[PDB]
Amino acid sequence: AKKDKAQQVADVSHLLSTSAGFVIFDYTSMSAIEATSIRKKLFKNGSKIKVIKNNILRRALKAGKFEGIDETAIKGKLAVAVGVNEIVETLKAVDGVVKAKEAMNFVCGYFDNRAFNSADLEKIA
Amino acid sequence: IAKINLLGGQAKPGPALASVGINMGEFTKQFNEKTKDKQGEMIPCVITAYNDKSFDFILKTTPVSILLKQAAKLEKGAKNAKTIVGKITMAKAKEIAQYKLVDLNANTVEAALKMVLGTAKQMGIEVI
Amino acid sequence: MLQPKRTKYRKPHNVSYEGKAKGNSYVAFGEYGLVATKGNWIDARAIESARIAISKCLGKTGKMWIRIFPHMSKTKKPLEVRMGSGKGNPEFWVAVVKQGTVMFEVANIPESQMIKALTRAGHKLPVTWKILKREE
Amino acid sequence: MKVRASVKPICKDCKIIKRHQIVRVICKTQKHKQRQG
Amino acid sequence: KIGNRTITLDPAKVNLNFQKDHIAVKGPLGQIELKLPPNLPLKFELKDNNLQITRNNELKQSKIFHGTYNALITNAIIGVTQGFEKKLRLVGVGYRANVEGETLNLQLGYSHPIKEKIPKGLTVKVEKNTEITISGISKELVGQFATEVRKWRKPEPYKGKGVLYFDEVIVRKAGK
RNA sequence: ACCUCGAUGUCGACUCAUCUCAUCCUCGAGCUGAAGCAGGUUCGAAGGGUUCGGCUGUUCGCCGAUUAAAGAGAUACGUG
RNA sequence: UACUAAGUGGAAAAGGAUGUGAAAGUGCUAAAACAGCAAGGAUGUUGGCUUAGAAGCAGCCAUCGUUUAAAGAGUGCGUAA
Ligand SMILES: [K+]
Ligand SMILES: [Mg+2]
Ligand SMILES: [Zn+2]
Repeated sequence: AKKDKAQQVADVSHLLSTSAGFVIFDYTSMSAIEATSIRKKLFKNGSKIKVIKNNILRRALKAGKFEGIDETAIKGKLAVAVGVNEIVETLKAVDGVVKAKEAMNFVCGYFDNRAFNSADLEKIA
Repeated sequence: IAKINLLGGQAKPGPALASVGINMGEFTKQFNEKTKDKQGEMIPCVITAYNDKSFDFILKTTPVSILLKQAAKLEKGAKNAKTIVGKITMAKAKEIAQYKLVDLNANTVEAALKMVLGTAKQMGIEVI
Repeated sequence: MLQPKRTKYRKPHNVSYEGKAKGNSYVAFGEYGLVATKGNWIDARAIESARIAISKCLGKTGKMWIRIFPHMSKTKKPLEVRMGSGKGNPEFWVAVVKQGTVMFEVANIPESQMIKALTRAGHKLPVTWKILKREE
Repeated sequence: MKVRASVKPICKDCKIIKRHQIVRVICKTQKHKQRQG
Repeated sequence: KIGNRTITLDPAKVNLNFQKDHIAVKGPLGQIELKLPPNLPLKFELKDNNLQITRNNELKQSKIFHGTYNALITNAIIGVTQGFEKKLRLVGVGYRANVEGETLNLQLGYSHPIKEKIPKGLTVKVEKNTEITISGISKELVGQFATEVRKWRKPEPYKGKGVLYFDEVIVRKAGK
């Protein structure tokens, strides 16, 4: 329904308004065990990793008042990692998770209200 | 990757992993090492196959729902689910779920209970 | 084989089926029924074939109601005989089926399975069948 | 080739086409070819 | 739909000139000619580094042409800019292939000698004795010659032997 | 029981064949519980060919030995 | 003024069919639809009957919980397991 979609956008927008990290990742080459393994490593219950469709992400980021973050979610498969408080460890966790696996892309995101690029992910990790 | 149910007390008569380029003589000692804590049981083992003929192995628990027969006190469950032959306390299910944790991919102990609850119902056992 | 146990008069007038289904117009016991769109005579043998088809494809869950019945007999003169000099013996019984009589009907089993059962039935009957559902 | 008065798909992938005004069926398993209606 | 598809005619060496009943498409590999029939209901207009074409009406055959000439234009463009090729694995025991001048000759289980004349614009190559690589400019001719080679000894399921097209999984029937 | 009784000659064989295809062979193709050989069935095809003998009034048939095969039918159950 | 592509019209059925036209509603649709293309499509489980060999697949008895965006004691194919 229009109402169901609005609720999903509003909930996501509200979550992005209190996040300390939003990091965009291609979901390519991620196995079912890998999906449970990455979440399990993210151990502490303050972080989430979810495959989210672009249209939801875009509306949610737009209403959370984010800008220039469109490129991370532009024309690509887009899982999201969003953590709370000490956000640096979450980036290292996902960075060592790909490296352990065959491959995975790490597009970029926002750290503590600041845009970073794909190349800057290694710096944080 | 070829999974096999190699017995824990014995590993020596055999060839279906020999076409993988596995050096059988070097790994038979390893199967009888870590498995010696659970001798007399048939332990499943995952076998990854690296290109360089290196190999690393992961042992697993004895198959699920076999333990449910022991907790129920009855050698075999009903052939018909509506026929409630046996009953098991929820506290006894906690003891069973903990054993399976290494095999189970369950996120929580409370979820690990729920996974075993779908196995107890297969035997027709009441959850009390 | 459906057959009246005993009848009063052994050789009656043939009943023309050219009508619009006096009686049995509508399905009355199940959810789906088989209707005819061209009146005809279907004998006891065809009712048997249709019944066994429905039963075989129905499984051990549902129920089938047969609405028509071969009340009327019918004669057939023996072969290689001149005409006249009597009326031939009765041979086979037949149920008159006017256009639009819900003759078979099923119950207590999924939808698609009933539709398939009815289609498997109506291919034995000569009448151009059709599928009707109970009203409400 | 099966020539039959009534042609209906037998497999999941046996599609139905109409070639030269004649309805036919094609399956990856060649046992299912049909023709003439 | 393919009728409403935006062709990107790259202005490197590919030029397109529409006459009343012919289209001439030229590129780095070799000029291609398309023989359109009269009463064509499509209106072909081209832009710089783009092409869009539309039909006048909604008639059925017009709707078919709207797609099929778009497809032919795209295939002609891609052929004249890159060229097509087909690849045939000649699999068997005493089978082999080779070229002699314009004629590709073949040895199969036949007691009869096998030769075949290659048409213009198609070049075959036998890089290995059990491989044929047929290179052309239009899909139609390369496919035609591929099947003219293949007709001679079709594959079998009992043993995979045949003029198998590369990467085709012939089914298996096991006889004893 | 409609023409034919102020006559339309009837079985089988002989001679001569003619035509149809729902094909026996020859020919082309598919599917196969088709490895090969040989087949089973289906599709198209009627150009041509399609045995000799014993017994029987014979057709039909049973049997022998052949052949690539020894077709089913029609033509007043063709043809005095 | 529409309909027909079949020489229908200019013989005929049970039955089969993405032929084409008309009308009626119903469902998704530019917070991206349908097809196709790029990823994944798991653990309990090798539940047990038992077959030298049947462990998702020769068949048979219950035929569900669990990790997540997703998962069928597995859609079907294909394995002496
Ligand atoms: K007379
Ligand atoms: Mg005379
Ligand atoms: Zn099929």
